[PDB]
Amino acid sequence: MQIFVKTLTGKTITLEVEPSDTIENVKAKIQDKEGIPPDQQRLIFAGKQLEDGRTLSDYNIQKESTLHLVLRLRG
Amino acid sequence: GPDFDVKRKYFRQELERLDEGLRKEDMAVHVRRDHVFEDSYRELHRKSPEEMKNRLYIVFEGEEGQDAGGLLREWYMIISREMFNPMYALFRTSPGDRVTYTINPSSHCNPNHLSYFKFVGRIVAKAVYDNRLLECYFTRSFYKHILGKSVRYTDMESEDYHFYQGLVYLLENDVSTLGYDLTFSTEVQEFGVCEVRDLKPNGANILVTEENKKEYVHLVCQMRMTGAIRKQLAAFLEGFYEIIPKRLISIFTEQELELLISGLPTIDIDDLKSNTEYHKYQSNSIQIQWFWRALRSFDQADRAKFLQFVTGTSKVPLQGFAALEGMNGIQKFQIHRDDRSTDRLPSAHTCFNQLDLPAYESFEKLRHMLLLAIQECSEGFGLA
Repeated sequence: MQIFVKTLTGKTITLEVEPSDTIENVKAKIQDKEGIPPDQQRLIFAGKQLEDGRTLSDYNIQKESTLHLVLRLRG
Repeated sequence: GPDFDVKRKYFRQELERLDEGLRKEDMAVHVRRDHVFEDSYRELHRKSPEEMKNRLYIVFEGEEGQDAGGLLREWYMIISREMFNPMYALFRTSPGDRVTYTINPSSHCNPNHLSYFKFVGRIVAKAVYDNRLLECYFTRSFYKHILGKSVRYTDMESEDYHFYQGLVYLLENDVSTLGYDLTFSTEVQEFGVCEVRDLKPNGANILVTEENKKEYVHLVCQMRMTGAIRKQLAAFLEGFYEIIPKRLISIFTEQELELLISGLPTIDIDDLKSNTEYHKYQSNSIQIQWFWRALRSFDQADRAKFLQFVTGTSKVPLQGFAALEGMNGIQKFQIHRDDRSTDRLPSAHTCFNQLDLPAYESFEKLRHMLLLAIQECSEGFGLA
């Protein structure tokens, strides 16, 4: 299954994941494709922040879904 | 330069004379980032002028950021960019080299536009009252209206350079040589077929000739620049003057008023470098040498994103980087070494103008990590 992670500038990152994958797993697959440590990543879907313990199916993230990546860098 | 400082010294002093006897309080502004203009309008457009002079602090919904100054600077920046979003039909872009904005004559598209124009004028005046900076750029016509100066037809060169240079040709040449016709009316592009507004009593039935072309040039510019937006200007200036009195703001020139609202027109890395502080690193540490090399390798658009990253706004204060403001007083740009890990992206605390920079192992990695952070996190507060 392919999902899309959209960055602030609009760049798209295509991932190969399964509905049983955890949000922590998806953040790790982004680290290998963009070099960003997971503890600096925050994923948004349908206006809700995704907790690391939940799976994709727990958020009803089906095929070709688009997630939003925001970075936790500024205070 | 120095003459500008003399005006601002008098300007700020008289502003502080007028709020003697005001028990100022901290006033919260709860907004969503994707609705920052609508939310701030709901939260502030019914505040009294005395209430508007309170110290605002911003709470972005769903964001860990705590406003000690850095969130307010970003709020001013992103709200000033959303006021000119054409989706609100409040403003339009003036055609030219540098992009400036004009009041949209079709603003009754939005039924409550006069309410929003007064709010936009309030925000601009509030930004000047707070000594904060906006990403606003107006035409010479608009600045003259704020300064109470009379608008001349020569000011059309800044509003519309090519339309103005069509008027010089009409004045310079004969109407028999144009190849088209002109009447004493101007077009109403409100999605109607040949709906026009008269520049004169029964002006649509009067042809422009050599006997009256000078009167036409004068009448069309007063319309394009004040008549067509008369009600929207009055609403804007009403909200603006409620906070900054007209007698005080009018001491400035159009160029000075633009600098007062937008700050310095460029980002000088050399000026930033001579006003930088370091904690755990030294001015000659290798990552600091790589940092300045990377910052200098950025174009004007990317160094703006960097300024937003560490301070909250893309704008430079008028006194330069030696006057960068923090929480209590002046806090220069500072770089702290991040010892946690070298695989982390750089982080920033916009309230202290502080950049947490990991001890990267190569110039290529530092430049890549820095550009990724400032481009993919130019806005948004994920940390406290």
